[PDB]
Amino acid sequence: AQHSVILDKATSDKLYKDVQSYRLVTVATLVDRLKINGALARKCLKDLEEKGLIRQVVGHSKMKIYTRA
Amino acid sequence: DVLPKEVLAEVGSVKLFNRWSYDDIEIRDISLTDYIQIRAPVYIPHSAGRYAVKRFRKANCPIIERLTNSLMMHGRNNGKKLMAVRIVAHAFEIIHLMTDQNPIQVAVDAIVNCGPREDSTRIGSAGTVRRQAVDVSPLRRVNQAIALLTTGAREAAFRNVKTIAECLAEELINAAKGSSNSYAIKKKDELERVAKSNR
Amino acid sequence: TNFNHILRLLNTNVDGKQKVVYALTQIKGVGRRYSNLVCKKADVDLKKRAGELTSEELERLVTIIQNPLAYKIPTWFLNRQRDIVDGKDSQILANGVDSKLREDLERLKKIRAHRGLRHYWGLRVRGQHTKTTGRRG
Amino acid sequence: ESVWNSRPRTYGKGSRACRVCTHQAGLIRKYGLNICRQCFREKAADIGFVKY
Amino acid sequence: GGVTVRDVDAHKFVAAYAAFLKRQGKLPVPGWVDTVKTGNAKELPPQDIDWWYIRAASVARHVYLRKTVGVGRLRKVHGSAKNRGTRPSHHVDASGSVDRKIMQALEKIQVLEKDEERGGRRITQQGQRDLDRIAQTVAEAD
Amino acid sequence: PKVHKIRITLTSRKVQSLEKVCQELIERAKNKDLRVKGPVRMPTKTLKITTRKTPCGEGSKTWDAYEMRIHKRLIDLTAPTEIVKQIIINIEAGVEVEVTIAA
Amino acid sequence: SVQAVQVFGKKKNATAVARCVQGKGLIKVNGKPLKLFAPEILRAKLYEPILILGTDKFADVDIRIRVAGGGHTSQVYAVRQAIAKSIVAYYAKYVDEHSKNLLKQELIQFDRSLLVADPRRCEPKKFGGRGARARFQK
RNA sequence: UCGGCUCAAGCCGAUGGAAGUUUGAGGCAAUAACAGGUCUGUGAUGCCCUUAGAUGUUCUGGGCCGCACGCGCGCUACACUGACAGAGCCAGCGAGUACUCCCUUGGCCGAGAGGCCCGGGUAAUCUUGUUAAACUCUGUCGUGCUGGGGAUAGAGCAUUGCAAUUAUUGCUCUUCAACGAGGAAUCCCUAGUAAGCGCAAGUCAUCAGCUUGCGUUGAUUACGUCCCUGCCCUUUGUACACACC
Ligand SMILES: [Mg+2]
Ligand SMILES: [Mg+2]
Ligand SMILES: [Mg+2]
Ligand SMILES: [Mg+2]
Ligand SMILES: [Mg+2]
Ligand SMILES: [Mg+2]
Ligand SMILES: [Zn+2]
Repeated sequence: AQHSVILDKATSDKLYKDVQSYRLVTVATLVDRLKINGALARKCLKDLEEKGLIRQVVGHSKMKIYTRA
Repeated sequence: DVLPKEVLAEVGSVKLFNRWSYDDIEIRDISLTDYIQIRAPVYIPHSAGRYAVKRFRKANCPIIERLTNSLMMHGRNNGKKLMAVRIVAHAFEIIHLMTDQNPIQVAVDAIVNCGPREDSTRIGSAGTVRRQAVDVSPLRRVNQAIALLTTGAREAAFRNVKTIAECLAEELINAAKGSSNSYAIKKKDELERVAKSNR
Repeated sequence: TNFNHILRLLNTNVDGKQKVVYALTQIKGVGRRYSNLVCKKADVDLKKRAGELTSEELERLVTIIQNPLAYKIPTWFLNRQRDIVDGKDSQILANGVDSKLREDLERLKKIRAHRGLRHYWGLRVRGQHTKTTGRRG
Repeated sequence: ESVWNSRPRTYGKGSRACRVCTHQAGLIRKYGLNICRQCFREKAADIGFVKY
Repeated sequence: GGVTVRDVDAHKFVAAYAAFLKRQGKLPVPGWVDTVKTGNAKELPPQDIDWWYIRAASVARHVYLRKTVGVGRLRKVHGSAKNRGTRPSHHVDASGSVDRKIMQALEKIQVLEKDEERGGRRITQQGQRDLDRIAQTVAEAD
Repeated sequence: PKVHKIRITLTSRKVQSLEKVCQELIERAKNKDLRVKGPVRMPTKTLKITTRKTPCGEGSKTWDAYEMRIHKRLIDLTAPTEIVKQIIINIEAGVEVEVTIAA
Repeated sequence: SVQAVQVFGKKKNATAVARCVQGKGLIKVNGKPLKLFAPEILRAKLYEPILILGTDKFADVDIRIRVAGGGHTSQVYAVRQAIAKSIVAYYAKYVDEHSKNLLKQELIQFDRSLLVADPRRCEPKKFGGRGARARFQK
């Protein structure tokens, strides 16, 4: 039930080789299959948005959704 | 100047919803038309209509607001159309990405396939039931189909880490085909089966 | 990797997966407001969990906890006055609130006041209705 | 000896009463009537109270 | 063309003027920050550090839109509901000292002046010129 | 003969008498070559009172609401002080009049 | 002289008075521009009387409106009702009706409510809205 | 005015019109009655009783709130369709100054509750634009009975009243229970309606979880029938008339 608040290399490696194939990436998806905390998931959205691999479709203060580029 | 640059792209063309068009409507069956109203497009579902004065005024009415109205239930969600319209629009945006087809293209097939065709009627028998297994009218079929989708989304999202934004979205794509793993189908097959037994 | 998902401050265990400001709230005798003040006045970033801090700053928080008034905080914000006939301010902690709660009962019992007698019998001390309240004995 | 009514009565109930017949329970003082509701109803019409 | 206060969104504008006032960085503080409740109905202090600066700036925005306003009006403008427990909620006003001193300090910055002829505080000639200059700084920034 | 800009205030419970009072006053005043200002229409003042209809409390609980309406109908004139004395004569019952010099 | 027309719109408790003056194509609402004075998602419910008609027909019209009373959706319904009457009154009074008739027919076939108001108010009762108190044993 | 029925009585829809469902909702509302309620509203009232050791009046103190338990009318809740933090910002009906201060602007002091100083209003003029709540945008928290939930109790600071203990109430810190949509049973309701949310008035020196009204946002399904629980007219049966208890 409890998730991980820190991201290690064991979780880092799945991202940079898997996010190229997801159709949607959301906080629910990360807490679902990455087995990570929601706050860490939201951070994972924001650090990865600026590196230039995903594009914004709709933005809001409660939930945000991202897709492929 | 007086119009936003986003809407200036579509204003030149025929009037439609900004994100998605209303053209290329399904050709799948009959007997459900004349009760789903699409001849008059509407930009946003919200509207203060006069459809609750006579019997069949709801037959000539845009579908999207009816879904918004059925989406808000269970005490707490009374009067929040500002919240409902955004949630429904986001649900159409979410379902648009998993399938290149129009969100209304998927939604119409979703409603037309999850409607029960038979139901059991209650006839008194002094403690027993003379269930006659009557058929269901198309208007009641669509009216109950909307209810099943909305209560399915509310039940699924209740006490779950998922949010209703994509929780509502997933049923429309699930119900688009004969997946048989949705709540609406769970109620639908039980109703025809009990009618089949009680014929 | 020094992220130890367990901490031990003042005879109690706290978690490290959750935030620093609410980490201190786990120990008895402190609420959200006091934790907010001490975490802001200790110059600690709120965006990290309680496990991501280092050793040296950990003690100066509990030093503030034991001696509140020496770091320019108001007197009304504390949780103790009039220890005896002449009293001073204090900020009591987890084991302190538990220890301090009992003795006030038999002291006022010794003076034998009505409120203490109500305490002694176990019946409700504050005057309150009873036709639909406390139906457990 | 003349302290038999030393209690002051300028404070809530007891310092006011109905005009027609002395009474102190449920007296309306709004809009300066100071009359009981029971005494009020028979003499309402003449004062000018009506329905619409 | 020329732009004014009405030509910009209020929410993004207030953030821009808070960033602009960062660069001057001179408004007296009596140390009340991080200790005040900011309102009886409220329960937690604001997380963001420059809440005192966005609030002082917001007070100047509403005084810019009203002709005469006092501490009582700002007292009840920023109030909200309070969870009294098992009782139904009501409407109560925010703290008085924070809102009074946050705009008392705003006098000496040459933003608004007294209105002793009839009461309250009004906006001054050169005070409006700052928000007017920032109107063009933000309008064509788009 | 110094003009004082008179103003007279009216109050009553019934409504029909006041209208004809102003109707006769305006004609009584125009013919003397006096500058007259119109009969402005002041808001009506509605008052409500709620009390229990029953006197004992037995049976079902039902209430009734009495109500009352008031009209003001202000009028003003520009004239000296002595002239209005003979212009405000012949008033009937019910209507009360209050005079203000407004000097 | 100067070309101008006055209109007003009403709702349950929202009054929106409008002044239409011959101008150059400027639209401002309650002082604020059209970008601001609305809830974010309902801002669309402001542009339909313009987009359905065309911006080219707003060449020399200026409108100033003051609205008060009611709620947010009452105010937006008042302004959307007032715009249609302002434009049709200005065209009817000051220019040939060849435009006016097509504007009126096309607009009312899209939505009839632009020219008529919807009457809805509350009814007082002695127990609340329409429901009574709970009964003991029926 | 017109269409589709009928000789007639009458019903449904459209155009002008906001409307034609009697436009919507109210006030008043038949004969004969109940061993219904009130002598504790009345200087309305028969008879009986105590009337100076008074059941009259009045002063002090306490009680009507006292608690192993069953029942009713209500309020906050069981969370992500959520909580928290900043910003954006929309009503109506009403009330206010005496032989003593009644609603209260502005200024200063004050964490907060509060305190001090000028001033307006016997009131479409001032309070009051009552810029209320809901709601909207931007962030934090992340399903854990946890930052949902606030019962219980300690310490400190204030206003009201002659008097606050069994605290009248308010404010600050801390204590952090039960409660995962609730059994057999059961109530209300047809469009600005249900529900969600607040405001004004009453009782009031102070206290609303109460009532009477006012406003914001505003829904799913039906436009039927007499099946249960009841009502109306006629025919019919009776050994019932205090009338199927
Ligand atoms: Mg009512
Ligand atoms: Mg009758
Ligand atoms: Mg006696
Ligand atoms: Mg807890
Ligand atoms: Mg009250
Ligand atoms: Mg027989
Ligand atoms: Zn009386």
